[PDB]
Amino acid sequence: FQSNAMFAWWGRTVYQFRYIVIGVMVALCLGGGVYGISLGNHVTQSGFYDEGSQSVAASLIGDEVYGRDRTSHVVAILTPPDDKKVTDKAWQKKVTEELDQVVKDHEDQIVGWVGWLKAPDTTDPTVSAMKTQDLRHTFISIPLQGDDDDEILKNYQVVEPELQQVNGGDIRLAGLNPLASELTGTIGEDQKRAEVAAIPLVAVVLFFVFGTVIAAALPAIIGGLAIAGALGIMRLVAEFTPVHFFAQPVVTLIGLGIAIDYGLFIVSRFREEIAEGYDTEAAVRRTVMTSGRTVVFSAVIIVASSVPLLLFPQGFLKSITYAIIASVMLAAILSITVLAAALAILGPRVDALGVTTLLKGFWGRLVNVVMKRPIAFAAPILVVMVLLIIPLGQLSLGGISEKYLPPDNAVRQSQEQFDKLFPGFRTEPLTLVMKREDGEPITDAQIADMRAKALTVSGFTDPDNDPEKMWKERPANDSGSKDPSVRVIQNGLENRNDAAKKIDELRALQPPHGIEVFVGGTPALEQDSIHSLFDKLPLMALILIVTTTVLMFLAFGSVVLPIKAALMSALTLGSTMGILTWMFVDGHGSGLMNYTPQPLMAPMIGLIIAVIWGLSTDYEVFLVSRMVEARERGMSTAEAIRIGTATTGRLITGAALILAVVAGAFVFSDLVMMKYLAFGLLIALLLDATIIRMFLVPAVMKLLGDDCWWAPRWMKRVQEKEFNIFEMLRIDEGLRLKIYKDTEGYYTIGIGHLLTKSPSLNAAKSELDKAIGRNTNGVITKDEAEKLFNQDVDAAVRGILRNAKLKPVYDSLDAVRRAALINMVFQMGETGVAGFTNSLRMLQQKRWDEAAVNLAKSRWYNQTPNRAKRVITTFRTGTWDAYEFHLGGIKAFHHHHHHHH
Ligand SMILES: CCCCCCCCCCCCOC[C@H]1O[C@H](O[C@H]2O[C@H](CO)[C@@H](O)[C@H](O)[C@H]2O)[C@H](O)[C@@H](O)[C@@H]1O
Ligand SMILES: CCCCCCCCCCCCOC[C@H]1O[C@H](O[C@H]2O[C@H](CO)[C@@H](O)[C@H](O)[C@H]2O)[C@H](O)[C@@H](O)[C@@H]1O
Ligand SMILES: CCCCCCCCCCCCOC[C@H]1O[C@H](O[C@H]2O[C@H](CO)[C@@H](O)[C@H](O)[C@H]2O)[C@H](O)[C@@H](O)[C@@H]1O
Ligand SMILES: CCCCCCCCCCCCOC[C@H]1O[C@H](O[C@H]2O[C@H](CO)[C@@H](O)[C@H](O)[C@H]2O)[C@H](O)[C@@H](O)[C@@H]1O
Ligand SMILES: NC(=O)CN(CC(=O)O)CC(=O)O
Ligand SMILES: NC(=O)CN(CC(=O)O)CC(=O)O
Repeated sequence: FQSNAMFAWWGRTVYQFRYIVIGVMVALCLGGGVYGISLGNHVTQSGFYDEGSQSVAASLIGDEVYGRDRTSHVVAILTPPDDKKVTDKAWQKKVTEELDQVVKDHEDQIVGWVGWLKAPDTTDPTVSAMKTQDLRHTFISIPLQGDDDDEILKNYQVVEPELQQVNGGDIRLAGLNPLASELTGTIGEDQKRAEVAAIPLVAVVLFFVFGTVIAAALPAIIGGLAIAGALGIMRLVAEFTPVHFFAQPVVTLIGLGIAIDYGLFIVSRFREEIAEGYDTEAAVRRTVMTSGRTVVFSAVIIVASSVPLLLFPQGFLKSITYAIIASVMLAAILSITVLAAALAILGPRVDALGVTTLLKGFWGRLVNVVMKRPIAFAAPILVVMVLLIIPLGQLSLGGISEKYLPPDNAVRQSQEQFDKLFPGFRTEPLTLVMKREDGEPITDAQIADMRAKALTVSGFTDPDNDPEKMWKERPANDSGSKDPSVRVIQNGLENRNDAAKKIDELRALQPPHGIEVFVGGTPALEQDSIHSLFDKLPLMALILIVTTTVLMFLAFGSVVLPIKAALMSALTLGSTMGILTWMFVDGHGSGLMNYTPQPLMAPMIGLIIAVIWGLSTDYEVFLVSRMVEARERGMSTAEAIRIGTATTGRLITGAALILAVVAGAFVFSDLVMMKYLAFGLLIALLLDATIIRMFLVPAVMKLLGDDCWWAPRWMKRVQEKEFNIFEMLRIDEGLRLKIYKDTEGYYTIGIGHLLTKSPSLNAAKSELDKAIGRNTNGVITKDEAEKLFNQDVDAAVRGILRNAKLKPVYDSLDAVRRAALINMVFQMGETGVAGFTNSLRMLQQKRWDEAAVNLAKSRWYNQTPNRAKRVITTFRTGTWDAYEFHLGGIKAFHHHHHHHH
């Protein structure tokens, strides 16, 4: 197809422009990094709700007209010391004056403080309930300035240190903002843990995979450049659209490790090509094509896995999707630009340093034992994996809670103690946001209409249970427009699980003539977000599976192998998900890992599907692409499966561990979503690297035999010219379809075929006419050029076999190397080639490197380097590589020895 041509071209190009390529990109990545460390201050917490939903609309209109609810912003429990009681007016006058001072110094941050302590002598029942009956505790509400979740949080964090200093420190902060501050604060300490724990462990695995530090350090450097540039990109993205807090760790959680993984396969392929006698220039090229195709494909596949998340309306998922795309794409680009150019500069110098630089057939035999008893391995694996999908039915979803923090988090407990000491104040009522399209006020009888319709609905709370007093109007503060065209009534909920049922019932209520009813509230926001997820989820899965399977099909050529991978990834997914619900819903490991068993966040299930599927699909490509390579190379399905396994065995383990290590740092996050996400990686990865790669894939793949490989769509993949000795010497000696004079001035034609040494052109035409058995008047076709070439080769080979000095080395050589030997014979004759007694002897003993080195010291190499180097490289590698990608064209044509007639 189209894809195989470009990687070749780019392979020669990264070498031709090494220093420029490595200079521009590192500058950009470091430039991005310096630009992208400011990411963290242009970062949002919002985006968990469905922006196009009625609840959000109800919220928007509600905060617009009535003012946003700031009563729950900051809540502070106060405890007088020395067992003094809250009613102690001496303690009151001192504490309140402290409070007034904090407000006085921060009017740009704090609206004020509300509570019993402001007017201790009130018979207002609700206000008098802001103190416990034992008079040991009293709480205040501290509404903050700001017009979005982010500004309000920043305002809290400004006043928090001085606020915590109230009452001699004996004050406990809780509410929306102390939790938000703690929840978002987990990001910063999760990455620090990654720098402290993950980074040194990555270096160990990196050095484990390779044998030297330079080869080990390069993927690490790529990862860092990927992070830097991706953070820079994400910073740029923050200029045009909100970027969530959670986007940052995703860059390091996913991008880094995957960037290391990509770099791991490039350096390993380069090292592998240098192991063969390939030039540095050649190694980078071949490496780039093979590895790049897999890495480039792997990146696009993850992009194809992340893009479907854009179907979901949660801005949370959009920011993360961008971050993933930016990361893995920059990773792929870096791994075939900066890294390739670096290897081109280094060459074999990658294997310079060893463990000692101090300053400060297992897979072979593991894969074949499986193959002849594949079903003994398949069946039990698939049963468990399906049985690991059984805890999935218990999966539940919910909104953000204080339970998202660990049970021993001080801020979570301040909250849990607020709800324990003051049980009534924490409410989440459903709202009926009424809006007349008409611009005139809503009458009292019009609200009476809606209340009557609302009182009809069954399960709303009735403390103080008169219906008249149910569905109170939402409190209005100074931030509201107070437009009489909009009025909001709200009631709490009885039994709060059933919100979806009663929300949908509130919307089924027919609005009094001429009004649009917007049903909102925290459970409404959360429910709409959940419904939005389930709605776009079947479509996501569709696009997710199709795009990746198609991409794997362009990467493999097989139709079956990609479809096989789809089922594999689906079962890896379903199994990993079941274990997670087993872990985070049923709470298995919750004690060990210090998290609370609870419903999972709805958009989190979208993210984890995409990440797992994309990661699972990549690790199939990492493995199968080699198998495919083997088959294309031409091998039975059996050994094709094996070759692919043994070649990538150590590599995929290291690639897995490096990613597993970083994930294993994030599993210790105080944020359950992060814990949950990080575990999804580990579990899916461990299942992929072991159960899938080593057992289930090679087992299955053999069952299909050669059916696994390309099946249908004949001609979908193009058979390609298989290089030959003519094409070889077409390059070295030229292909001329018309009689011409060579450098010695003699009439030559075809591939270095001397017609005659006669000055007479007609004599040459006469001999040419004779040779083709047809009047040519000096012109032949390509077929006749080959026909004549083959006679010359036959003559060359005949004489070679009659030469005692040439026959033994020739008989021992494979077809390709024979062509190189024949090439030499053509250029200098048997006696000329026979003069190479030692190198011939080295070739007969298959000491290619020794022969290649010794042949380069010849006068033959000196007088004709490009052809010699081409022939020598062919001896060394035994492949048509030096000819399949030769530089240019040759200018001086010379007729060869052994012109037959
Ligand atoms: C890294 C993980 C971090 C997780 C952070 C979660 C911690 C607690 C969340 C804090 C949310 C503050 O909730 C309180 C507010 O909720 C709604 O407004 C919010 O929802 C609307 C529709 O979306 C938006 O229009 C408003 O801008 C937006 O303030 C209400 O209308 C407001 O009356 C109320 O004040
Ligand atoms: C996940 C985190 C969840 C955290 C949950 C936290 C919920 C906290 C709820 C706090 C409700 C406290 O409300 C306190 C009271 O303030 C105002 O009283 C007025 O008293 C004086 C005479 O009017 C004047 O100073 C002012 O006009 C005004 O203060 C309202 O008029 C009352 O109706 C309201 O009851
Ligand atoms: C090398 C690998 C490269 C990989 C990098 C991947 C990054 C992809 C980033 C895609 C983000 C595109 O942003 C899309 C968003 O932009 C818009 O802004 C404009 O509309 C806003 C109101 O909507 C107003 O504030 C303004 O009029 C205006 O700025 C809106 O926010 C969204 O309606 C829209 O969805
Ligand atoms: C499969 C391949 C292997 C991959 C796994 C590699 C893992 C590498 C990272 C491991 C670093 C260990 O970090 C230990 C972390 O825990 C400590 O105590 C806490 O421990 C649990 C929560 O962290 C709870 O017990 C409590 O909340 C609290 O006591 C500190 O609070 C943290 O500061 C410290 O960072
Ligand atoms: N193949 C060669 O270049 C051998 N030459 C050169 C050498 O290796 O000394 C000498 C010989 O004829 O044995
Ligand atoms: N004559 C040329 O320009 C090509 N050169 C190639 C070279 O110098 O190595 C000689 C040949 O191929 O016969």
